[PDB]
Amino acid sequence: VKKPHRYRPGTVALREIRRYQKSTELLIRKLPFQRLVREIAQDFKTDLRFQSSAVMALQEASEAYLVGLFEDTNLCAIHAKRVTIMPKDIQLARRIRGERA
Amino acid sequence: KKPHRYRPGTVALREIRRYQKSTELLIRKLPFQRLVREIAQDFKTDLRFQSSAVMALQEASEAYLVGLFEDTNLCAIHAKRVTIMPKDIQLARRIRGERA
Amino acid sequence: RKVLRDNIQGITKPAIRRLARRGGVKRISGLIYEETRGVLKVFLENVIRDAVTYTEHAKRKTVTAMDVVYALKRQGRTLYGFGG
Amino acid sequence: RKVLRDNIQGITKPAIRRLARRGGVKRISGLIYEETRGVLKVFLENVIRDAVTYTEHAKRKTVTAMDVVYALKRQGRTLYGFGG
Amino acid sequence: MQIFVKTLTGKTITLEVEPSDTIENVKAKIQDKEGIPPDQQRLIFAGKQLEDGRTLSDYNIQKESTLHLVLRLRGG
Amino acid sequence: MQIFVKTLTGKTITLEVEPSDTIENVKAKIQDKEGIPPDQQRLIFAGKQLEDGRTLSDYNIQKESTLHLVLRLRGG
Amino acid sequence: GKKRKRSRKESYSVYVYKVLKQVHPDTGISSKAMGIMNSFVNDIFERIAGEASRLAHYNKRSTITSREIQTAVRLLLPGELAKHAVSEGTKAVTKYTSSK
Amino acid sequence: RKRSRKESYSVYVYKVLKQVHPDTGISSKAMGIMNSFVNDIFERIAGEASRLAHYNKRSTITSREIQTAVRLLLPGELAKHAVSEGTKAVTKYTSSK
Amino acid sequence: KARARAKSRSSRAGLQFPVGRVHRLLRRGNYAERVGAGAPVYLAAVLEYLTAEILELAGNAARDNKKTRIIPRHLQLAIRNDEELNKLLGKVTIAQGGVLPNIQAVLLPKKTE
Amino acid sequence: KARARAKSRSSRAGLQFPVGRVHRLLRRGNYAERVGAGAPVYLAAVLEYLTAEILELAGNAARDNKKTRIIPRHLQLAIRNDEELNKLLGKVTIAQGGVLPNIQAVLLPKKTE
Amino acid sequence: LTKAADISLDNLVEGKRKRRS
Amino acid sequence: LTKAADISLDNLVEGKRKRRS
DNA sequence: ATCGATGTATATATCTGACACGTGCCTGGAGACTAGGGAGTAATCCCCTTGGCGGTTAAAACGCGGGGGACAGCGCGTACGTGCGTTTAAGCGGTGCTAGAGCTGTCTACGACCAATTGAGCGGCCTCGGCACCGGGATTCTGAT
DNA sequence: ATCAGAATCCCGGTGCCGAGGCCGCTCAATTGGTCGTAGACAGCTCTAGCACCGCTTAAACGCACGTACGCGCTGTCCCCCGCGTTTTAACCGCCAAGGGGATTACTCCCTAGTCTCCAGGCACGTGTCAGATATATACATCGAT
Repeated sequence: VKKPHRYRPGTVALREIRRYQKSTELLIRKLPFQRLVREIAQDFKTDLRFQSSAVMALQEASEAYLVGLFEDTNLCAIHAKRVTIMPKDIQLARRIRGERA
Repeated sequence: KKPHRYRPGTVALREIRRYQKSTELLIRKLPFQRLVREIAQDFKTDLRFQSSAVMALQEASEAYLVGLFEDTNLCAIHAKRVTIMPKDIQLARRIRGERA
Repeated sequence: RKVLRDNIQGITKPAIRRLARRGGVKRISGLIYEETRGVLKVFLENVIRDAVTYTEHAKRKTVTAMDVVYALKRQGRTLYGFGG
Repeated sequence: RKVLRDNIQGITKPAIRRLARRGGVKRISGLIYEETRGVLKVFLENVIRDAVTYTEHAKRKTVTAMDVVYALKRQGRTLYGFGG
Repeated sequence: MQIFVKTLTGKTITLEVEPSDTIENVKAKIQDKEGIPPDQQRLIFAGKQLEDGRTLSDYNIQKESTLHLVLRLRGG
Repeated sequence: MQIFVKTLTGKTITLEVEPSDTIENVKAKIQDKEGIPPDQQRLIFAGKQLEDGRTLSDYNIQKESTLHLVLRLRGG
Repeated sequence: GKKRKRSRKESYSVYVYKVLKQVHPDTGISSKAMGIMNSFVNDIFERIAGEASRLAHYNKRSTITSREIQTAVRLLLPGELAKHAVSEGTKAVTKYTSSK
Repeated sequence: RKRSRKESYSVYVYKVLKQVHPDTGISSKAMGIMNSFVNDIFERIAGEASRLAHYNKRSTITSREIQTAVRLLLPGELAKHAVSEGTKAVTKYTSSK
Repeated sequence: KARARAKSRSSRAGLQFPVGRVHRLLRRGNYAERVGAGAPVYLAAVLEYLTAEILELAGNAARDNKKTRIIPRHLQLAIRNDEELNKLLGKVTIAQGGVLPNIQAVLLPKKTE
Repeated sequence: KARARAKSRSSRAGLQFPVGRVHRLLRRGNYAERVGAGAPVYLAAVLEYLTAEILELAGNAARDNKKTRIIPRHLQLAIRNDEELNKLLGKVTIAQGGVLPNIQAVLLPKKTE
Repeated sequence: LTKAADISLDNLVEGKRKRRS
Repeated sequence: LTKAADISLDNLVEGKRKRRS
């Protein structure tokens, strides 16, 4: 094969982080995100209707929400000096913000 | 030798039981007042207080810092370090967003 | 052809990664993808309820943008640009 | 006497410890006492301003309890029992 | 024909009735068995107010259709 | 006696005046040096409105007491 | 006699106190404890109104009726507690509805 | 059937734009931001002005009210300029016809 | 003339809160152009439901410390126990409150000692 | 008899916002029994101050990416830079916003001999 | 199935709500 | 020294506010 | 150290539809007037706040000594980043269908508003008991052995 | 565990001050009543939401490989906790004085309400240029040799 050039591990992300912070577009692929709602929608009431605009709002907020989640979350494992996140961090971070308790 | 010394940390765990058990205010009253009047002075000179009203701060203030420590407590715990460190506050506050 | 296949699994292991990039996360553990989808729904849950709740209070069968808005505000998440 | 002095140092190394106990903190680092007093004031700072601000808006020379109250509420800290 | 009524206590009262039976008749029967005079009584069907002259089939009230009991308090 | 006036631009205008000098006189002098007619002018002293017939010592306006300049716009 | 008289400072205390005997015929309450409740009402109370308010605009209604409040209730209260609150209020309305 | 004019601040927004930036344009979405953006601040203000009334038992919101609320609601130095512009405005409107 | 008895809307709901007084509040509350006649009633009871719902918790908790007179601590100790109510008041703090006794496990004593 | 002309309170303040329209809003805003005549003026300008204060930041930032037409990202990128404004809007999120490019140091790459 | 302020006032289970603690 | 809505409208320093970034 | 390929950066030309403009039509603000009650101001009151003083008494302070926790170094084990080939379904724009929102039009019920009568609710009052205080004896651990 | 040995808890006695209760006045609520309008409700049209399909392909999935990070271990050094004694000022109780906030009666400025009058502001239409999209090319740097 004569030696593929492989970017050192982690180098990809640091380009993506530059990239995905550089532009504005929505990371969740749209249509499935919609379907996710209609389910959850159904439980509170059957047979409900959406301005396709209105769905976009969630998407805008939802991504945005999780974004802000990661930052403190990022800080967490960093505060543990572990360059990788761990699920407890979310559980930690949310517990901190107080959405849980 | 002879003198019975509670193993380190044992005192606190009694205090934590104790100071969570009762309701009274941990900050000494009067100095806490003086602290205000200074800060008060800067925004306006010659101001007046219902001694009740001061108590409110004290109630809130202690309460505030109390809630601060819990997450703060969790922080160093999340670092598995049974002792707090100042960065934790700086961490925790920046988490709550009072800073940024 | 039936009903109810997957949904929430429709947020893909690569997709969330993209966010994490915008989140400034260098390396990601595997189990993250689980709990992530847990929180996401939980968030969307209470959010949707209210906009729904407004909506029925409007006696209108359709969720609008304004609905989602007023959901976030009494939530504390208040947003712009789809309102009005 | 001269002019007003230490003040903020008047929150004592043992005193804060008591809180930390109620905070459920087993062992405490030394530098905590510094940053602690930093935050405390910073908190009290914006808090007092508003009650003061109300107070002058009342054209009254005295801070009341109700003043501190309305400070906390538009702050988000809302409290009970000293409010009338 | 058997129907029920649900109360503030959630009490479920057994009722042997007929679709042509008047609210006048019904409350009286509740006055009859439960001793509570209609003066302080009203029964509900789907939130609507019941007049005596109306019968059950007037509201399309079917067998085992359960109703919402009310104590209307005049005085106090 | 020298006083000043501060503007929307914060311009500080040098003024050689006398405590018995009328607002009539003053604005005219500003009309005189700055060419801006009083029609669009008023000057402020401690938020109070200045009438021509009033003089400086009428308000206890002292030397180097600086004032708030106004362009009163009629039209537009 | 009666100088300069303190204008009656209204509370829910009595109202609170009545309720107490219905749930707990025995127990008493300290003014401070009472002071909690009296404040406690308004906070919930204002939270409610403001939301009822917001409904008006968003429907461009000029008037807050019952239907409003309930809608806000389901918003403001969490979980099952709402439904009972919904229930009691509803059960109340009907019982007041037939009144007079 | 069809009209009733849906009022915005857009034109008002758009005027301001040319004064600060004669060149630049704006997308409706971007515009849509501003129009909403106003009310949010705007309602925040009123409600606080409101609260003042009770706490002074005034029945009326005048200027003095709003300013007080301004210093509350806005952070830091930005307030003072806001205070300034509003003040500078009031005076300029005060002498008006 | 001769209004001839009296009755209170509160009694008319058989409820303890002053429907009348509340109904006054909204009128001046700047909460809407008009006030629905029905609303305050419905609005009233809700509180009259909550006020009990909380106190009941306190009283039971008040009996726990075996003091016949409710104190603030109880209310605090009461509120934080209900898993629902805590989320109602979480942003709110209580005078004389204190917090629930709580300890993190890893901080507990032993090591078996 | 002669209006003869016309004048707008906005012009009377020489300010771009519709004093009249705003002044209408408060009247129905359920914000008070009455509306002070002076207030809306003062209230108006404040916004007319802010609206500039923000846009100015955007425009400069808009020129930075060298696109003559303001976009949302700029506004977002604008707002988070001002250390004051961020605390105004911190609770608020923006459509098409994104966030500032930011990286934690310890996560930075290393040769760093 | 939420409604218009119906007569559905369905359950006196609140004791189970109180049981939640 | 805050006031009643005075004429103290003191400073056109906002550029320094804009400098803060 | 020099060498190559990868991704990003940038340059071009290119095609498209959104902003920004001009025109004309209408609704919300301006203008002018009245009548009424809010608030401002001034005149009296007394309550609450500050202040200053001195006695015991706990709390703050300070130091001492050594234990265990922080932190740094290292090494093992493995999970997560990267890349590629395989696989799946998002996004596109294009067509068709009617549900439901939004705009409309009439009638009237329900709320505000005014006045006159009535007790619910508040402050002021005193006595009384739930509970803060404690000195002694009951238990439930902590550390030493 | 097994020991004494603290420190904490639970208990019976005492004691005092705020609960919780009643006294009686008053002002907020209730009653009876008129007037008009907000909004209910039935009619009608016209947007955009849902549905459904297939050509295209960018994204997602799944697996292979190894690298560099999570974490577990150790090992040292010192920063806190415990505890005894030495030093300050918190606290309580007591009286003293006047500031300011609370309440009251009065007049007048200011704002709601109302009407008639018209351009500011809106939708609507339209034409072009800022910016997005596609494609070639130069610049930077990472990692392989």
